[PDB]
Amino acid sequence: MQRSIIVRRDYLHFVQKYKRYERRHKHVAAHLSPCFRVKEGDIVTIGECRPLSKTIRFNVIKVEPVSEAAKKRFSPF
Amino acid sequence: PRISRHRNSSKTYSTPKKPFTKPRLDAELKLCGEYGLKCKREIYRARYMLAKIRRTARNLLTLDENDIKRRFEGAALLRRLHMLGILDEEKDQLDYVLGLRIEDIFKRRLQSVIVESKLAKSVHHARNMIKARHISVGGQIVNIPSYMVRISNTSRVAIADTSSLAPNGKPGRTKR
Amino acid sequence: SKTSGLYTARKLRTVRRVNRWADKKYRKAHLGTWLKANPLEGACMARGIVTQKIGISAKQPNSAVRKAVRVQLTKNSKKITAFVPRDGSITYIDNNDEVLVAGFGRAGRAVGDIPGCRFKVIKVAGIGLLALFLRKREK
Amino acid sequence: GITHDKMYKRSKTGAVQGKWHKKRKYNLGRQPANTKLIVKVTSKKNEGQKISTIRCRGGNIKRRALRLSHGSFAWGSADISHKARILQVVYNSTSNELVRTNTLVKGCVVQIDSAPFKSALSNDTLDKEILDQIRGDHILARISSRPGQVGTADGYILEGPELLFYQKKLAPK
Amino acid sequence: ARGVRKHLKRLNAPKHWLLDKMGGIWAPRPTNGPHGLRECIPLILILRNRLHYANTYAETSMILQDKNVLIDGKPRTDPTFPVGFMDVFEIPKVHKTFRVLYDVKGRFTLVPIQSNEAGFKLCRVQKIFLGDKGMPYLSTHDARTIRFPHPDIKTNDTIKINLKTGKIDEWYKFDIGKIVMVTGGRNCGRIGTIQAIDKHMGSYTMIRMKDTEGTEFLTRLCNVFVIGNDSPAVAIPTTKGIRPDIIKNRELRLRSIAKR
RNA sequence: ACCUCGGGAAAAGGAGUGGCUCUGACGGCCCGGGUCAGAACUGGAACGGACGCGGGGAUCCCGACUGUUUACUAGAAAC
RNA sequence: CAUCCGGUCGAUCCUGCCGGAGCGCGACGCUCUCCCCAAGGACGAAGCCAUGCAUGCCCGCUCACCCGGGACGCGGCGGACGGCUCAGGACAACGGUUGCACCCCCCGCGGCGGUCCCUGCUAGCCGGACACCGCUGGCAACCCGGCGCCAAGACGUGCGCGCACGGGCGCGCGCCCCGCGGGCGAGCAGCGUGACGCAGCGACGGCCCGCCCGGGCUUCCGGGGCAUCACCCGGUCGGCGCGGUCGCGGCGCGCCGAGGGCCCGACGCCUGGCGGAGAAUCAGGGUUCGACUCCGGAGAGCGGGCCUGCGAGACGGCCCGCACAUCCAAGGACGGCAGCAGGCGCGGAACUUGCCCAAUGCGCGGCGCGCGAGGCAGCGACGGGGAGCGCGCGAGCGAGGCGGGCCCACAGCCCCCGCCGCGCAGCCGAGGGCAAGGUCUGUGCCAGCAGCCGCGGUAAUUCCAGCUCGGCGAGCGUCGCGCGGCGCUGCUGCAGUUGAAACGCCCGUAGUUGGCCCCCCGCCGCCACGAGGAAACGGGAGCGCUCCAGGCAGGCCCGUUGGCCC
RNA sequence: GUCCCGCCGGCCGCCCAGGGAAACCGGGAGGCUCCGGGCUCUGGGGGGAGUAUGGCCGCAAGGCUGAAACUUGAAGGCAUU
RNA sequence: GAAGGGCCGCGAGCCCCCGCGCCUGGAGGAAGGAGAAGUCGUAACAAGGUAUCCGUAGGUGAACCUGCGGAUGGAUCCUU
Repeated sequence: MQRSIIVRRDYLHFVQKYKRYERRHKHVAAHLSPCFRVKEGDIVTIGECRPLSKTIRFNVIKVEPVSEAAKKRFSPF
Repeated sequence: PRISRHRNSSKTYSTPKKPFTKPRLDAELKLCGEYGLKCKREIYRARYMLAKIRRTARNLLTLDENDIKRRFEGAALLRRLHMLGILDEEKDQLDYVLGLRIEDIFKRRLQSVIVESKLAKSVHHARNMIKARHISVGGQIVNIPSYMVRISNTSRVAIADTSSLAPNGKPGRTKR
Repeated sequence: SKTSGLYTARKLRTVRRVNRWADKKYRKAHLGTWLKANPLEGACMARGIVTQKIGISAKQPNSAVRKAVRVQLTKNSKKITAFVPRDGSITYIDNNDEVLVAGFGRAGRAVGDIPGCRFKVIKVAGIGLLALFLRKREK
Repeated sequence: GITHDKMYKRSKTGAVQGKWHKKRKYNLGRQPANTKLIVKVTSKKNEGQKISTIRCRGGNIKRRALRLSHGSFAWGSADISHKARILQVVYNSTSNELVRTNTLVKGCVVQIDSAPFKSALSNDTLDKEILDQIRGDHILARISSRPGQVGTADGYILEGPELLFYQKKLAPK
Repeated sequence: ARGVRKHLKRLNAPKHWLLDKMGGIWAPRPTNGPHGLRECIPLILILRNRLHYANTYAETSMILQDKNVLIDGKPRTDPTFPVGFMDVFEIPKVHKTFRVLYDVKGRFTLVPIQSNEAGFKLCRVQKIFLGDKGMPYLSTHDARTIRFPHPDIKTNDTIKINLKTGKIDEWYKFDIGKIVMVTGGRNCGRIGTIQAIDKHMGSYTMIRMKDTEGTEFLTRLCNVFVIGNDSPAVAIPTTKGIRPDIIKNRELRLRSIAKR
């Protein structure tokens, strides 16, 4: 997207009947500042902001780069 | 909406799992003659009360001794049972609470207490006397045979001075 | 089978949801195809005007002519054949009388020797059929 | 019945969203104000600049402008501000179709009479380019006020790289 | 929907108000004023329930219409007037005056005061804001607004209101060591000295305070109201927020019911 | 719908179209193209204003088809 | 708060369903001695409604034939709360958790208070003018015309302190960063200065300013069934520039790109879909329901559209179409019970055209008025709870009946007393499962019964009746369904050689699952303990409603209590 | 000497335990009502019916997916006589 | 400033073709389940008088028969 990223955040949802969990993923749109440059897979610290668009209510506050290929890897940090 | 709608209500009795069982029927009839019980529903209400208590103690006992919970509630359950006379006041242990039987709860029913006090000849006579408002639980007239006396109130129970005996002398049969 | 893993809850939830449908009991209770099929249409009783009367030969081995009234329910105009309980109680029923018909007792299954009949008459012309047999009320 | 709720709009996936409510007077939006200019004073003098007033939620009134004429315009690097009549609207980012009608919108580049700003030209060497515009009776200014939300059209005389950019677009016409 | 709600249902009403479930299908709807519904209690409730001076709401209105009671020294005729912490409920005709504080169980309590104590009431500044030409204003918990505060006073610093001239008297600033009384939540009704304040930048400064029982209660700055420096300052309830536990209160209940 | 998946199909069924006044697109290195969009505004409720220029659908029978045929009474299902 | 038992056979062991055994919560039948509590037109008709009724209060401003009654109007405040129902709506409502540095708000409470001019000010206090009203009228009804006098805390105007000041505008910190404050985690406020503007109150000095209470949106996590729904969307997804709004935002519009969503199930479709708090059943785990009491949502026949106000897209407001009514003198008029009673239709199913604000609240008043909110009675085996139909061998009771208290808006009921006093059982069964004749009649595979096994064709343990007996009990039986039984849905905890069931095989991505190893740190789960925010409910402390279902009580009392957990 | 003895990977027979309703498995069908290594597939009384209809695939034949209404008190396994 | 008009928004209603869900009329076909007693044979279960049965293809009043490749659940755990 144009100066925007769709941050994917992973998380676990627990079901009590079967004490096993379900890995659940959500997609959230975020504004990417030109000051930052992100490649897919990078970890971005989105910070909540004014509803900026139909789907953008979050804005990248910091980026830490990741390698080209290190596997998709479920990460719920 | 109305205030009445807010009011709570409860089924205080437990009906049997099998209602035509031979052992249960035999014991019920033996209990029915013993305590002058009107219907099996009164016996059922007794079983319910014992099951509540047995479960409450059971849960507190599964909790470790000296766990705040047994101290706050276990002491309260024992107190209540000793004060209704269902539990011997010397036992005073939560483990003993589990080993109670419905007969013992039925023993504290005023109709049984009147019979051990002898203020009436039979359990049948005790039910009729309490119905006629003759019995007093201590400064209070009691019409309900079900009344479960507290251990302290047992001494206070006496035939009320206003009644069949020691009174006007003219009610019912005497008047005509 | 029994896939078990700390993060496998979704697979188990899906299996239970899909497999639970297999029992005839879950399907008859929840698929709801039966509700549309049920002449009673999800009611304990239904009011219908007797349109026909007949004798249905009892299923062998038992042999008798069971007495029944064919009734079209007022609610859905849906045909029902209803057994008349008690002895000689079809005499109480008259054609076009109007009856309240309740389930025979097997939740939509024919009961006893009567063949393919799932309903029974409980009331005739505002008067209970048992009461008519017991002579509590008359005509 | 013009409304700004997202009940009548689709989701992120593009799924239709079922409507669970009727229109709300808290979600209503009023019709847009076309703030024309009294440009042709010859036959527009018969209508003096008119600013309407509309009651809003809360009872607070937003003055909305229908026809406007002049607003405060300021040369910031000179600190010269005067009330200037707006001669003409040129170059709007939203649409150049608006420019033809002269309807004023915040951010439209306008032309204002330099006769109020005449004293600054005599004051020595104020800037450079803006002085030439004062010498010729037309100065470019951006309307910095939202006509129809306050009913005013104040602004700033364009200067710096912004002035050059706007002039470059308007060079052929 | 539409506008405001002018009715309160009895079971919706706050638990601390201790209204009867079968007593009514409606509860007094508390009005706006110096205290909000969660942190107030209606004037009718103090007079009808605890004071029992008026048998019915109608009697409470008659008494109020005649200006029998004065809160903060002003005769108020509002049956639903909100009453909260440090409000001075003085009924002169009955000859008895008390403050409204917080009990350990969290219900509001009437604590008797001497004439000097009756004169002043404590306040907590929520924050200092600039308005009306830039003059600073301080907003107390009782919503009392004071223009031009002395510069040292900061947010969450208890101050004392004269209530006769209605001005600031003194400031006991919020700091480590100063004695405070919790106003809300699980520890509501407890007086303890401040062991530490955790900054928790971002949201919810959480403070830890400990009473003389060696038990530390952890409560955020919202419901912490300073009551004097190391000194408890204004008179405090007889329990003194010492945190009686459930087992101990069980013995106290039994002694009270021992009396017949 | 149907289909030999190529077709059916321009299916059916609609909406626009003029004049004027503009505004964007598109090359080469201030010089060329006149096509494609988007507006206003105007006209007895008008615009492919002459001219040019399929009516459409549902079936049934024969012959798959494009072809060819009794110059001069059969152009077909015939060859 | 852990259970089974009949039926496949000549017999037997299995698997397997079938049927019983328990509890609900609605109907239906039969029956009912009293007292207490208590549901009641939700159940594919959010169908239609006759009548009466549910919203007033005020006394600001009295020249209405009592008086200083306080008609009527005008003003003011409320009518947006409340009640009612569940049609709509499935990344929604809703629940917990954030945010508004993106906001709107009446009352109240506590503050604050200044308002340019030129003219035009009368400031010891200013104009006019409208009903009500008087007359003159037109109306089938609805409904209003005209004329003339007269008032406001109504209206119109304006006295006014050029640090007079509503809005909006232009400008006014940095030097890699972060370390005082008016105020923050955050450059946010405020103001200084110029240009505009001259808005509000100023005719019984309020504008403004907080806090509150409510609202609007906003973060996060949860929020149906179907794969005979696999691709879906095209303001769809972003960026920019505006408009609009209370504001933020594709919200709308231009402009520019090509996104956005999806086996971790998109999109479609269907739902006899309000959601939670909760409820039914219940060893543990679970399953099903959540119309209905509290909270939030949504709608008043259906679509829309508005006005008023601080807040309504309001329907006991308006306007329009659309069906569906009423009146009519035929021109017109006019509604809206998913408010309360009551009526019709419909369905298996559901209460009085009562009485009243006394409480409990609310609106308005300072010396109480309004309220079908609510309370009070009637109806009512939805149900829950308590006592009866004797005991004794002679004494009694209460069911009644009548007075008087007590109670009640007024009754009544309860309860207390005197005086009389008259106890009164059903409904399903007896071959089993399943407790209770292998009785005595009729009848003859008929008539019937029987959930299931079966029974009846002359010696019916089974039908139809007397007879006894048994269960349960003022209740009992039947039907539909939920749950339990059913380890027959299985996470605990099923089965797949042959009972039903290992893909014919190999590769294979998503998915799921991964040996051993570093102690001592950072994130993730993870466990413990907090905090924060609703009670009711469910537990659970205490309290003898005479017991009990109950309720928060009570008694010279922890500041009597009403703890605490969830 | 293609001897003896192992080891590893197979292909087998017989079985002690154990298991199962048994027939029988026993290199598992054991280590499992004292039930949990991981992962996929399928089953949930007998018919109706692998039918109807919808999808896809095939030149067809057909394959793959796949019901319901309704009916019924049995169907089945393994052993004994 | 009243009606009235123009123009756009917001937007009922109405018609018009078009999809969708659902309900059902129907000559004629064509299944299935029961009626009870029919009719024609006798395919299978005993090597059921041609061992059955699986796929697939052809035939046939009807069960069924036949080709080809399987299986044993067979009537064979048994032969340089």
